[PDB]
Amino acid sequence: AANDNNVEWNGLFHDQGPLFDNAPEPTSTQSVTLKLRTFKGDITSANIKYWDTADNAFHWVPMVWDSNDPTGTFDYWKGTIPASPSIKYYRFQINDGTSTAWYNGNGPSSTEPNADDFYIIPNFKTPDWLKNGVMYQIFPDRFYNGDSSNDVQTGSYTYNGTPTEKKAWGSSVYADPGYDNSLVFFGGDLAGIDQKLGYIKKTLGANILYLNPIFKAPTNHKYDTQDYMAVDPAFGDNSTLQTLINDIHSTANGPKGYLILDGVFNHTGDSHPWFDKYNNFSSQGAYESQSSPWYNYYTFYTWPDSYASFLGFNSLPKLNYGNSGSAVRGVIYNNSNSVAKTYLNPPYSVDGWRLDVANEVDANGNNGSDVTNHQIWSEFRNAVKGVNSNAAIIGEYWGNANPWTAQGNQWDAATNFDGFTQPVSEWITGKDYQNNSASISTTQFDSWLRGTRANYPTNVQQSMMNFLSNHDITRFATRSGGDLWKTYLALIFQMTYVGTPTIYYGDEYGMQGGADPDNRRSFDWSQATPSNSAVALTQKLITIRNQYPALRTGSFMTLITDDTNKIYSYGRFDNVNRIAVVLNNDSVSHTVNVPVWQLSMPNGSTVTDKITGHSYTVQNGMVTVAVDGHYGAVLAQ
Ligand SMILES: [Ca+2]
Ligand SMILES: [Ca+2]
Ligand SMILES: [Ca+2]
Repeated sequence: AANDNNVEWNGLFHDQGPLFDNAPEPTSTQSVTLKLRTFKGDITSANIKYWDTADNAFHWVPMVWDSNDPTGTFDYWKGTIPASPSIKYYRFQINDGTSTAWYNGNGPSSTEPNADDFYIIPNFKTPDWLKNGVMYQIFPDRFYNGDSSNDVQTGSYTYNGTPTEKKAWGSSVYADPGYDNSLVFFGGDLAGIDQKLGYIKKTLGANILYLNPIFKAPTNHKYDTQDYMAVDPAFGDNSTLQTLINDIHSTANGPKGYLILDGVFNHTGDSHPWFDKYNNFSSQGAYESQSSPWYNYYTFYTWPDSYASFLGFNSLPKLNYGNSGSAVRGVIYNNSNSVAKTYLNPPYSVDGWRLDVANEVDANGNNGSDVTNHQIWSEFRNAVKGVNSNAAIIGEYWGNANPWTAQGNQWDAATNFDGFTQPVSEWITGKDYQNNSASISTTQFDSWLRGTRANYPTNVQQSMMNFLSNHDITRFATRSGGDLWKTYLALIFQMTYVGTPTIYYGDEYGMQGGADPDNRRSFDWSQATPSNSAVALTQKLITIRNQYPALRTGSFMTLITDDTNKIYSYGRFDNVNRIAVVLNNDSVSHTVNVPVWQLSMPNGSTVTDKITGHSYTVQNGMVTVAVDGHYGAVLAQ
């Protein structure tokens, strides 16, 4: 490069990883020093342009040359945004004589962008264990039956007229005639999770457990809460939960573990005593009496039979959050004995909440995504973080969750349907996550990923819950048509991408399943061994991620987007390590010249492919690696 009236886009880089930003989670008193990479000698001037929410105006910080990289290929220019409490957004203007380029969260642009600026959110922290962890999601009825004495039997009880049905382990999940899919039980429980912690924490190596709902409720899914303050008897009692938590937290059985519970706060079940539609309690619920102590916890259009409910399901009456200081806000999060605080305080001390349909939570029967919804989650954050600043808050939302994350006042992160599950599904399987036809190329995949990362502050990106499948979509292995190699590829991407890798129980061995309820099959402990190739790969990949901070909190740089050969390569890198991931999404093998010079891997240095164990030497800026179809290499130094 030279001063030639031309900014060379391929040399440009910035993100908020360690090489480029000295304070990615600054306080009010920490200034933010930013570095912008260019090719050596490429430019004449560069400027940081930042919007300051303190004065609703743009501010200009000229950059200065700072240094070269060790290979002598690049310059770094630097400038500092001053310390203050205010949220700020920034982009770069980059000039080489008569050539100008702009650069922000969406990368380079010839014209000045008006969206996707980088974020500075003073005093906003997401928990570092969440950024650095690997999560395992368990739907508790279907994982392991550690105690047969608590099992729901066929006809143990009835709910809204229908008796319960028990199934043998391994059998089909669908309800036989006279029964209901929501009242089918296999007997999985908290004792079972506890007894299989070795598998989770050592055989795989995941350090975060996320459970679907575990509180008293009549269904197998337990989103229709009857008692938030009791573990459902089928799963155990509150002492069983305490034991499970102690064993998760223990460092004597593997790494220190964390537990995230499913917080179902938009609605209760119709059998909750506050509502009590079937008269299961001597108290008078809102359905039973307009003088009920809890009458104003719900919203009636025509009392008693027409009320606000989740997706119009009469079994899920919607909670009325009212105004600040309301009794409902009290019982859910403000009170010390609230649902949220009870489990965060001793003697439970759980590590976070996954917020079910969190966008819907509101007052007056409204459907959220509004001022009141956001106010509620701001209060919720204060409540949660006041008890435990390292308790995680992850909201369920299927789109761009910017409105609940990018002011640093609400969630730490969200369920990454839009930025992970969907684009991974369409790239690898040619299906959307509901198993309908929707395919994207590699260039499209890369673009989709970048634009969705740019929706979020960096700490939030790093804390996103990144799952291949979950309890509300079709299984990845069904979308893949049973091709185990498509799972291998998906796992390698998952374990080296930005955000918390989250394994939906059984995805690590290739479990199949269509729509709900078929995405909740029981777990096979024989198929759950290193003899299954996907399980062995998962263990290896978790070990790799845990070895390299660059994979969890490093920069992300696209290296190759090859639509001909279906090769995607990207780098993860920080001050210590440089890692080039090379993915082959074709059905045939390809030999790839990986441009590791882009990560400043020096000529003559070596990398190891952590997938196979083979070593390679860097020559003329390149590493040449052969990659099987639907597979990948993780070239680390
Ligand atoms: Ca130039
Ligand atoms: Ca059981
Ligand atoms: Ca009653």
